[PDB]
Amino acid sequence: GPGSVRVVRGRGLLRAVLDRPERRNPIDAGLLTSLARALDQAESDQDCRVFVLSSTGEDFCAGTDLSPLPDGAELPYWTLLERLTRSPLATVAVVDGRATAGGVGLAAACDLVLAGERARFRLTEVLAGLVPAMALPFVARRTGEQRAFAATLRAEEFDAGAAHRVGLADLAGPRAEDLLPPVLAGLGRTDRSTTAALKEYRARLFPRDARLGHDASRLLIER
Amino acid sequence: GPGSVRVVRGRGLLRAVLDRPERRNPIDAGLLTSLARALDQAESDQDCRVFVLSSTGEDFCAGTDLLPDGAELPYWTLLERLTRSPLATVAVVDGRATAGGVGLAAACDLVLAGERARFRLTEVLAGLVPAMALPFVARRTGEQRAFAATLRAEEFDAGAAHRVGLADLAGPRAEDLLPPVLAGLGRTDRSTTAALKEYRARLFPRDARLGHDASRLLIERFAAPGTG
Amino acid sequence: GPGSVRVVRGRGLLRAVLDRPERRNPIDAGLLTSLARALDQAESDQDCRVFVLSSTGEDFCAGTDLPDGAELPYWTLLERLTRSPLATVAVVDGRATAGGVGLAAACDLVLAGERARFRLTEVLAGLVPAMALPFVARRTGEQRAFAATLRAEEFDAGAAHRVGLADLAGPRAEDLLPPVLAGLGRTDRSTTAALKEYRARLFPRDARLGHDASRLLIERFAAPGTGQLLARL
Ligand SMILES: [Cl-]
Ligand SMILES: [Cl-]
Ligand SMILES: [Cl-]
Repeated sequence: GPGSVRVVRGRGLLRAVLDRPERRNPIDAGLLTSLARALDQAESDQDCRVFVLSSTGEDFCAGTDLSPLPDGAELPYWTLLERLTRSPLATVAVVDGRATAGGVGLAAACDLVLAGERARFRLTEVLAGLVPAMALPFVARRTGEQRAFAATLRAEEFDAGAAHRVGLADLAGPRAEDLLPPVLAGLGRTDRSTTAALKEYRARLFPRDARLGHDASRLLIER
Repeated sequence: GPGSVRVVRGRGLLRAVLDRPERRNPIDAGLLTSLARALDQAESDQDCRVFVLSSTGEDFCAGTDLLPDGAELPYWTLLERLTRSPLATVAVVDGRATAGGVGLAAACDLVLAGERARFRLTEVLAGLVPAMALPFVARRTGEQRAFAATLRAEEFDAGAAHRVGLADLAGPRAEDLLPPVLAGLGRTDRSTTAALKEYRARLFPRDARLGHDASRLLIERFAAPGTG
Repeated sequence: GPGSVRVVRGRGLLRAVLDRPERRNPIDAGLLTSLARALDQAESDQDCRVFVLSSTGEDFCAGTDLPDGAELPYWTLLERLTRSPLATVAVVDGRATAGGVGLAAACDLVLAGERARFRLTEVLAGLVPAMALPFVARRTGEQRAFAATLRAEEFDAGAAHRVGLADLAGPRAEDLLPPVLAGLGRTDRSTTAALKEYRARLFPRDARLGHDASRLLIERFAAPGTGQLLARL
């Protein structure tokens, strides 16, 4: 039926829209492949400055679609989250629905998270006997270690205001999509060279160790 | 009475109660040994999932009434155990936590704070650096608020503690916040909680020399002339 | 002509006043040298316990108008404000722009009055504020420091207090100082210096960061795009 992701080109921007609302926009190999290709297309256009991740229906992203790992290897979900943090593009998540489990990590790995009245964020992994090890670093770099780990242990649900007050969302309002035009106007005041250097410097100051992607991937598989 | 800790066994849980309300529940070698033994008892029971630290009277814990290379003081070893235990560790704070009493709560996975909860590091007023407690406070509040609160001997009520991350939950009474927290913890298991706490240590580690360095800094400032 | 810094001595304290209000208190080689000399003077006096950085007019500090391992003077000064045995206190009752934000953020305590504004404007000129960012992020956390940089976000006193950029906020930063000094009088220079040393033990900056941060600012000023964005401003 419909492809996992619909791509829309704009002025200096590429939008990837999660486009399976009837399945609650879950993460399958197809979604991860399509989002990577979309970021590749955006990065391959030297005039592109911004990558916008948005969605459809009641669910922004519901996490793994349930319908051995070599020493040193990492799973594709980890790789995609690291790319959203390391892209020369400004990455912007427009959250106007429920982000559940791996869907939280997907939003959190973006440079800016915009949350509307329908936004909800909840890591449900401990209820399935899992540690959300791949998502956690991307949440903890926003919320700090205590709120990320306590929210995991409690499967805490954040609405838009709660997400904004803990740093999981950068901006909050009635509708995330209506927050986007002023964000794009502001990003148009800088350039891709500058945004790239800024995100590379964030990795210099707040690095993730070389073994973490493997260790996080292995912990998710081991359980 | 003289017994620093009373142990209450429960359904999938062990409670350690600081049980010297008239002495204001001070930290002495006896309290630290009794808490370590209670955590040993809880961990040895394979059906135990939760360790609850609670107290009595106006004071949750008033702290202490005022080294070989590589060695760590028992206070350091106990706080590190509360962060690394396979049990979910829960502090129920319905009174004043002062000096080392702050670190004892802060080292727990979840801090519940009631209307009478207060948190204050008073060490700089005695010429001390609270070096052993600070890593467990900063892992909750972040570095700036931990260090600024230490320099200013800042007092936090339950609301202020909740806003800065020192408390995870706040309400009229910390003990009344416990039943829903335990119901929530029942949806996971000890295997998962242990793995989550081990991953927190993987992602946000304390280096292997820190317990010794922190222990030394407290001992060396008891000795400083300005301190007495 | 005009001295960038006016020094005022008090009991237990030395106050460095940025004293060029009609120039908006800009960062130049002279300001950085003068502040380093003031800090030397303050540290040399064994009865000095507090170094107070305060300013004049509408701007606290408007900001600015490599051999291997070398650090720029701005980096050296910010690091000194974090390593000084003195309690370092920024009194912000005006606009802190660009490098001005890092100068406040490197103090142990930031006091913000109603007129305080903090804004990293560097990305609008094609720059990364690499030397100030570690001193901002050690207060706000990485996400708010980097997002505020990407958006050139302006913080008022309330916003700065909520995110940890300011430790204290009130009507006037200058009037939050006497209660802060009364509190600091309950401890001593020995204890303050040991606490700041322990912050460096718990939350260190690696040995190459100052050089890497200094180099990134020099690289960005040389980017072809930088002159065109300055032209835009
Ligand atoms: Cl995960
Ligand atoms: Cl201590
Ligand atoms: Cl800078």
